[PDB]
Amino acid sequence: SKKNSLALSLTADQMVSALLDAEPPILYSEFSEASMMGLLTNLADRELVHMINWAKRVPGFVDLTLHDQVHLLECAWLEILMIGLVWRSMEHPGKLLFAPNLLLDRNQGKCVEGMVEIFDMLLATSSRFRMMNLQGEEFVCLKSIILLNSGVYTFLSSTLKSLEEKDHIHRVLDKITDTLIHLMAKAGLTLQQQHQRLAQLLLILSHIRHMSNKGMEHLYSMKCKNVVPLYDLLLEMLDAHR
Amino acid sequence: SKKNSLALSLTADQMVSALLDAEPPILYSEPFSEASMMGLLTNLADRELVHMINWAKRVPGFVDLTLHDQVHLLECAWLEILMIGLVWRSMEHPGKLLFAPNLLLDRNQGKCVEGMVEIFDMLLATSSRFRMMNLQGEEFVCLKSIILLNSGVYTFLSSTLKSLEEKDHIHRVLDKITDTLIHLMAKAGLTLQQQHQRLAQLLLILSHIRHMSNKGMEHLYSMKCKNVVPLYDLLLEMLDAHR
Amino acid sequence: KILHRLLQD
Amino acid sequence: KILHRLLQD
Ligand SMILES: Oc1ccc(-c2cc3ccc(O)cc3s2)cc1
Ligand SMILES: Oc1ccc(-c2cc3ccc(O)cc3s2)cc1
Repeated sequence: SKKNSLALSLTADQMVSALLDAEPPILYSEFSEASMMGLLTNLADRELVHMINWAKRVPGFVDLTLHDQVHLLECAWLEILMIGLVWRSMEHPGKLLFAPNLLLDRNQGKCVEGMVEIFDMLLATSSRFRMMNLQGEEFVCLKSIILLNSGVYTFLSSTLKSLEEKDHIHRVLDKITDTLIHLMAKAGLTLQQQHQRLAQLLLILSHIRHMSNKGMEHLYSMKCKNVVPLYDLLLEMLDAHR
Repeated sequence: SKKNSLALSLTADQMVSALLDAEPPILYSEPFSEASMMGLLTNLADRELVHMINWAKRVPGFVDLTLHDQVHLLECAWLEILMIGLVWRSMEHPGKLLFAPNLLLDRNQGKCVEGMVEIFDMLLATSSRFRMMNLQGEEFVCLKSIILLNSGVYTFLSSTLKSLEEKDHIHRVLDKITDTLIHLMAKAGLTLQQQHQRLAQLLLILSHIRHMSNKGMEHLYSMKCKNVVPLYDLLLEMLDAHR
Repeated sequence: KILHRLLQD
Repeated sequence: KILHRLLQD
């Protein structure tokens, strides 16, 4: 067995500092059904590359086996892009800020077959985050919780090594929870309030998972209708689900 | 605006008793061929749906909603609810899925249905994670009701003032449940840090149940398109709510 | 509609 | 593949 990962000795404040540091770079984008899909998909493929390096700076992720690291990114990439999107869109009611220079209107989603429903969930997520007054330090905790949590129950391997990996992942997850709570107490929330907000933020992860499962479905269809000439890294990730 | 629902007045112990008391009746199922197995699980599901409508009505706060929102919440959460009961029931049957006391299926029996094995394996994995945490029945019941109120809460078909009123009410019941989970845990002797950690550990499993439910809906849809699923009206009805 | 019936009765 | 190279890079 491996000796304890250094990521489990970080304090609440150090965990926060490490996730803020690891933020990926802000990107700018480069409408017909094909044209709009072109811009989002092109943005997604570029974001995926920086996502590989953000992942490597999340405490505990590099301790896993390459294979497990692959599995975790394969299961969560869409939710990762989706949560950053909802974040970026919080202060733009009715719109989805794919990028600083690419703010789409809810109706513009109707330009793509099956997209409006996706936009609507996306916008709703976004309003719920506005209502909670989601902070960025909270947001980084949640995007990292999505990286470690989504593929943890699907390793499909029952080896001592697998138990060891999952146990490591649940311990980093517990460090993040602790960080979430510390941010909240530092902001003066009552004990009851802190437990209430932690649940409120974690239940939104089920909605995000959901948006991600419908987005993969839709992404797959778009690939089968040849509406978008998908690039390698993005195509690669899509195959992991189908 | 309505006066505050009585459901927000309950103490932690009172919520628990209300959720235990509301549990639906235990049911029994009625080799296997693709069509024969799907027949058993689908027949169990439609009968369980009927009792889920009555369990829902006794979950505190649910009857306060408009009927239309009550329909939305059941449509969105029905499969997750059946799935979480299943995982609960199977916690003490490693490698197997106890669809009912008289219907314990082996993981390999899932291979008899096209695509089911993958579903079974996630169901089984969830089942082991609950054994690993020593999930309690009082915690289980709180999670099943969090599912019923949370899963459809961000897709209400409206932006009216009334919808803000409903959503705010659903979040307050959800906050009572959270408080109830925390109180079971403190009463059990966990430290404060242990309590915050277990709450997250259980709520994160809800993302996995949502996922199992989205693939099961797809799988159930496919089966309906290949003419394997018997014509069960309540089950059929609920299925179309997702398509 | 069945759902609707059962919820009102 | 690409995921692999990028993960080891
Ligand atoms: O930063 C981001 C960039 C793109 C997205 C996407 C949504 C979506 C929804 C449907 C689909 O077929 C493809 C995509 S990509 C999300 C976040
Ligand atoms: O208590 C329970 C009863 C039935 C089930 C089912 C799972 C499933 C998974 C896939 C599918 O096409 C149909 C079903 S029914 C689940 C729980």
